[PDB]
Amino acid sequence: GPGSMTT
Amino acid sequence: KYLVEFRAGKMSLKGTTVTPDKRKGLVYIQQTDDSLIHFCWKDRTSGNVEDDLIIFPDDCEFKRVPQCPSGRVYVLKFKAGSKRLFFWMQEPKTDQDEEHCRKVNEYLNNPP
Repeated sequence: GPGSMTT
Repeated sequence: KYLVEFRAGKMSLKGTTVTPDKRKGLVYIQQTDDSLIHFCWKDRTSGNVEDDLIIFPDDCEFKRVPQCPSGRVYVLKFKAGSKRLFFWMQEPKTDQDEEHCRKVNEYLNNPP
């Protein structure tokens, strides 16, 4: 995905 | 009665793994009619209040977790049980991150 804290 | 508010997500624990929750969130401190101070987290889409913790002076510290490069992560640490709740700043600018942190500590531990 785009990262744990990225939308 | 809303003393501090800022956009921030929360995190979840599954087993022993901490995973950031991607929900748009709001951290806020509210003093209720009984004069108690509540540290809260609500979902900004639904309005769902999921965290609501009554906190007295010296119970808690709120601090940056500086070693994380993938977000602006803060920890609400409780003396009692060494319990920790993680949050991650969601404002698109970082200008007010440390200020929000300061105000959390001020209103929990040394209010005006």
